[PDB]
Amino acid sequence: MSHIQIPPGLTELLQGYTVEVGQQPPDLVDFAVEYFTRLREARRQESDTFIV
Amino acid sequence: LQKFMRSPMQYWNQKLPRKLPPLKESIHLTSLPLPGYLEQGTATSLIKAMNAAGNLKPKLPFLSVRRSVLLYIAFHLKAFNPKGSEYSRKKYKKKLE
Amino acid sequence: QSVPLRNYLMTYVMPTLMQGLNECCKVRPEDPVDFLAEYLFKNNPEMQ
Amino acid sequence: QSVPLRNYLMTYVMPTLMQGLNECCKVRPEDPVDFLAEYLFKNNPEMQ
Amino acid sequence: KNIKWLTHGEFTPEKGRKQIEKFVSTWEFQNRWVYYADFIEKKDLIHSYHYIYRVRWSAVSANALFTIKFNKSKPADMPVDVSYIFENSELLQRPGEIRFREQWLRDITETKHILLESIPFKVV
Amino acid sequence: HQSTVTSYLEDIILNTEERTAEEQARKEIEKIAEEINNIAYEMENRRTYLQSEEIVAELVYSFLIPEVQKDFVKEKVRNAQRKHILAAHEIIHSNTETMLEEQVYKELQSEDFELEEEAESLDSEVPTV
Amino acid sequence: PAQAVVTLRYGPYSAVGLSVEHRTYRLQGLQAVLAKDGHQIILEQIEDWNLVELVVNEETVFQCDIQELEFGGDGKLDPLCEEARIAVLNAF
Amino acid sequence: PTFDKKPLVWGEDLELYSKFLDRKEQLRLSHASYLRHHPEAQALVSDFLLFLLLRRPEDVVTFAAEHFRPFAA
Repeated sequence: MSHIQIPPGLTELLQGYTVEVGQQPPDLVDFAVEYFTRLREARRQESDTFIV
Repeated sequence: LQKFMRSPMQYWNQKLPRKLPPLKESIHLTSLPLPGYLEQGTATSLIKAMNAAGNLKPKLPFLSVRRSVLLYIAFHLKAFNPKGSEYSRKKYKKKLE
Repeated sequence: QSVPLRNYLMTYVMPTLMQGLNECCKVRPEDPVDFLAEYLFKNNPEMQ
Repeated sequence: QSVPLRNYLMTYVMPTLMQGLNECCKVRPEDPVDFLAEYLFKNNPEMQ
Repeated sequence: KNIKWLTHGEFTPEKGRKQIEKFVSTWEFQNRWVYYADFIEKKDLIHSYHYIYRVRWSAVSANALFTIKFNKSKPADMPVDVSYIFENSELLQRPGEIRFREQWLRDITETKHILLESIPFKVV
Repeated sequence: HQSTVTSYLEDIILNTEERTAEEQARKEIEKIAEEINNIAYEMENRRTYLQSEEIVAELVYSFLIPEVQKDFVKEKVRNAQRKHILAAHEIIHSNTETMLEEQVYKELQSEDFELEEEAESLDSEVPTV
Repeated sequence: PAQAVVTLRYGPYSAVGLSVEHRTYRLQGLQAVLAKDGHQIILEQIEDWNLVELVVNEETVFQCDIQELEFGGDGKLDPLCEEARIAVLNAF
Repeated sequence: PTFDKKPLVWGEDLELYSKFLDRKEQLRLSHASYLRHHPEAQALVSDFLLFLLLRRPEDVVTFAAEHFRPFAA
């Protein structure tokens, strides 16, 4: 078996997704793609700062 | 019965509706479930607490506020108890005075 | 005197009152009022 | 009511916990990470 | 693009195969990778059936799964309910959606190669 | 891989949505409380005895029933906690060997909860430690 | 059909003043309605609160919050129970 | 004599803090059930995360955005 390890970063992306999921969006498939587009600027930068 | 014997024609023929049959069962705190006996006891309890605290805004010397108010309220509850032994109620009333 | 009545009652009385009420309910006494009053007389000498 | 949940605890512990405890007693390492890696290495063969 | 679907009784399993194959034929852009389809069991359900086909590609291989529902308790004229899955994906795609990416086929086969490189040789 | 990812992702979702709901609630309640405090201060000027009597009668009456229900709920929550506490006690017997015990206790705290949840949880220990 | 085999799913709810729990009483009315119409119904405790769902063929179409229903009795006067009866008939 | 309108944190009022906790659990389970109706929301993320960890690119954001934008209408 080839095992795995947990880096950070992914967790913050999932956190953002859950928070916008906290809006409870409709339109899910495109709403999520749009959410990643919103990440592309705003949430990526924020995450990069947030880690500390 | 005397009135009936005197003038039975007034009454003897009847067709009551079905409504209001209910025979009493006297319900008891022990027999009640938790919210019911809670409700019954608390209604009086809270009425007394409400008057006692709101009117007095109590404090007694040296005590904490909490101590003063709680103790006073507990006495007030005893003093007004619908079924507290009444000479003892008046004893507490005197202490409260 | 600073504290409006709702808050004054809530903070000072209610937690202790709630707890004692809970224990009186666990008693299911013939009289809640007598039990609770005595319970408070016993507790509060220690309980603030 | 603790007795049913005690029995449940036991019913898990027998197939599950006792193996982990037995391995933990085997390893007795001076380094905790040694026990992390040992635990994983034993666990996977058992879960398989 | 997509094809359009029969009704519960107008459907037959062979018609289902042909319809699914034609749907995959409406896939186009990387369709130098050519498809062929495989037949898969009927699942029997209290007032319903499912019936199943696999699809496979050759040009490592790509593969797809299609699902069809049949209404024991509602008319034969009920339009068939169809959904399809990629072997990697949880996504119950449905023919009326915006079409798949064939790029996912490339992605899937690449990931297969990557795991081929990964292999823990815990081999018997 | 899928099983591992599923466990990781679902857990993280639960935790984050829990935090999100917590913050939303906190904001809302904090607002409502501020309104309540304003009303209370105004009415401290305004109040008449009859009004206070009704108002607090309402408060106590409506609260106490929820207080009882909430208490009995927390009784059963505490029963669950007691399950976890006894699981810790059981491992504490094995802890008497004492050798790893100090660091082990931290993992044990999680392990009580996770074993209580399911028989497969030991996989969850591997990442959680 | 007539004498369907059915499952009912029901979500826990806070009665006024009271804990969020699975509860039956309005649902018992719905059950009585369905049985009188002829059906066999099984009950399922869904985690999602207050909610009512109706299932056949594994297919499911109902939504209600329990408190929306009439409490007890045959429910004949509750429109929603007739709407459920209609939906069941349409399921056939 | 001194005078204040003391600001209260919800933690200070057991009644308010209870209401807060109840609302919190209500929301938490609401969101859970909402995703449970829309598992596809979880499923998409899960698939992306799976292929990411298969590949283990350190720029998670690149790889995920590379999956999402092909979906983009």
